[PDB]
Amino acid sequence: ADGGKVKSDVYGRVEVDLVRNVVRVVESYDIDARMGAEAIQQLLKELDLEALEKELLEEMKHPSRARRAKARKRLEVVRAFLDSGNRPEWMILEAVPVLPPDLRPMVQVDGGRFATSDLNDLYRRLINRNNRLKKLLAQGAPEIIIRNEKRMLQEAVDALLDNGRRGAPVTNPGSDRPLRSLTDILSGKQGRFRQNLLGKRVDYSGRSVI
Amino acid sequence: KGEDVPEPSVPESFRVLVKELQALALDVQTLDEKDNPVDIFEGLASKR
Amino acid sequence: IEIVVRQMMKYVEVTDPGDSRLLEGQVLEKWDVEALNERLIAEGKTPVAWKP
Amino acid sequence: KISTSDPVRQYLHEIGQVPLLTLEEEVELARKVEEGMEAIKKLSEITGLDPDLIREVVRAKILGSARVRHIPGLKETLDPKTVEEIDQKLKSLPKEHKRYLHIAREGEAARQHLIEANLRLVVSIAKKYTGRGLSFLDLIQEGNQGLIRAVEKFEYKRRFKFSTYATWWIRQAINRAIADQARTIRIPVHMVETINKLSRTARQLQQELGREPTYEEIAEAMGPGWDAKRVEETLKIAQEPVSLETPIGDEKDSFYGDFIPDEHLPSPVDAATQSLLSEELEKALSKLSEREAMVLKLRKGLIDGEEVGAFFGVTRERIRQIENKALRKLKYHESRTRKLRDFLD
Amino acid sequence: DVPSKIGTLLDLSATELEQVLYFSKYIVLDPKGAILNGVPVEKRQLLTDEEYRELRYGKQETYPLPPGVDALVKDGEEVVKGQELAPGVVSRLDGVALYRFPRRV
Repeated sequence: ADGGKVKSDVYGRVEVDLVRNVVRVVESYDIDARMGAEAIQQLLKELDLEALEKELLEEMKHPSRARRAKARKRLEVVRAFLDSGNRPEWMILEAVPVLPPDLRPMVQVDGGRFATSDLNDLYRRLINRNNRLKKLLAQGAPEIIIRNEKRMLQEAVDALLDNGRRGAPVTNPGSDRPLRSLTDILSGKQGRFRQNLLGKRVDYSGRSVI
Repeated sequence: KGEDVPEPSVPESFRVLVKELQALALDVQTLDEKDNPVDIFEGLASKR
Repeated sequence: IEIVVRQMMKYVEVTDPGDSRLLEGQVLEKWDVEALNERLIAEGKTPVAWKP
Repeated sequence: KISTSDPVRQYLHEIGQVPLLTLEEEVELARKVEEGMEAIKKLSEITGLDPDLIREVVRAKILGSARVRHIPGLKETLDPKTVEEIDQKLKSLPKEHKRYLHIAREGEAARQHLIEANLRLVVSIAKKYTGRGLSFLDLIQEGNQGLIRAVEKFEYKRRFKFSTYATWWIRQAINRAIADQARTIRIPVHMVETINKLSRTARQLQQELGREPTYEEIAEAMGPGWDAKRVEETLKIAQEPVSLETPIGDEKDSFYGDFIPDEHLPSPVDAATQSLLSEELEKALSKLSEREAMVLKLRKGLIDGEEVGAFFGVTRERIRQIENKALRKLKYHESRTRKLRDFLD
Repeated sequence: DVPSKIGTLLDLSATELEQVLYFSKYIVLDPKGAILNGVPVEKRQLLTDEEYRELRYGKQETYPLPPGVDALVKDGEEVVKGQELAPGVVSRLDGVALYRFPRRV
């Protein structure tokens, strides 16, 4: 192969110099080095619970309390998976669903004033990024930019599922208020849940002095 | 018209929950007698 | 105060397994279930030893 | 741990490791970037494989294996057979021809370093287009989107240094990135500018009078086709959308949302109306002679509400004919049994 | 989540490995990696940016370019093209360039 990725014998990097026949051979190899959800996703794919389960069965009951104690909290989860559950490769994301539209409105307020939920922006956030990631991966890019964007891509993906977990993003200045993340809407984290059991409104109700 | 009231459909809070939950990786399905699906959002979630 | 109370006890720890490993903490009767079907019907008793 | 300190540290290091000579090495990699295109355009003049192919298989040979062509983009190209067979054709090229590939490779290679180097230049500019609506890392990011964009356009033969050439592009990038991703609602660049001036004049207006200008004063100041109607119209769009969720009244649990009613839905006294309307209209719809009734039941009623293109094949005269007589004969038997009188709608 | 379910199933630093590999490039040696850092391939153990660089591009990449004009320029050419420059070669001009790394120039 020409100046570049050229896996030779135990040494695998070849630089060319057509001046004098000098087939440069720098010495690295097929050292699969990955970072980000990738390596994780991979490491999970290549798992066969049945093996790790039995391995800990031994790891557990025999070694000293020390390395056997952890081995148990470790087998507990593995088992749940391995049970009637859903095979554990899906804890990773490669496709984020998208809450409906009318469930995060783009309303008319006071004339020019528009009304929009705090999640549509935590999405545009992603969308733009995810794309940007793609354009630059096409555009052909130096390394320190792919990861850096990949990084930022991570953030946003959490930021939409659940904010503040690592950091608290904010609509551009005016509101230092956090953007309403998903489970937030679930837990009623901002005094929402309570209200949910604080009541709902009956259809044919009344009140008045006794 | 003078007839008993139709038994309750699904609670918007629920539904809003299920979708507000799928919003996150997770997946909340509803099952019958046998661990097989039951369609709360009737029809709508079928694609196209 | 006897009702609510038993709901503070309706939990038992595990030590001598069979199905799933030891220290699990599970409902008192759910264990009256497995234990009951292991020494009564599906023989070869696996006396789940639990702690209140 | 807290981002940017890393993403800046990430290239301060590499850059800090290879700051390409202001002229020399920028020229080096520069030269070794044009002979890339030259080469490839010529390879294509021999392989028949589109410039895209030659340009795509040389990158996958240097930067990333099959893995890179599989995830970032699906499988249009076979991880094995496709690429390998394409490069297989580059080795079959004679000495004279295999010559350019060896160039094409080192070149793209040259495109790598050059870009990685000037990554400090990006953040420098980026350090100013900060407050708009784009994250700082984001800013940097679309900032690189102009730098690597420079790499294609530069002309080392024209002696002007590189750093300064990237400047323009880069700033161009960040700017489009500001007009695009900064808001929730998209407005054109034309209106974008039309908004700055309209906000820039308000400035000199705050300067004197004391009265935050009426849409008359601001309109004059601006210029030509600017009518008081426009400014009141142009500013409503200026203001940024308001949170559907916001502490309402005595800020407590009460969320701003419950305050906005609904409409698409027929509030019971509307559904109840359909059942009477629909059942009654259809009823009178059965004591009519099929024809016109149907073509007008299906015309206004079915597809979309042209007396001419109305009835099947009979002319307009028999259309109106039975029309105004049937319709009206319809109206006077209903008026009797007062079913539809009370305007349900 | 306190109980790192991807840190438990994967005996990776329950909360520190992932934490250091997820949000950046503190690479984990997924499949093989034949070569050594003195020791064989760390099947499931991570390495530094600086060390990964020492793998890919081999050990060294230094660019000690000379000062003045007719100085070190004569110690270079004469002792650069082909000469298997051992570790610690002593270029002799401005200060003392130090070619402390192996095989070829």
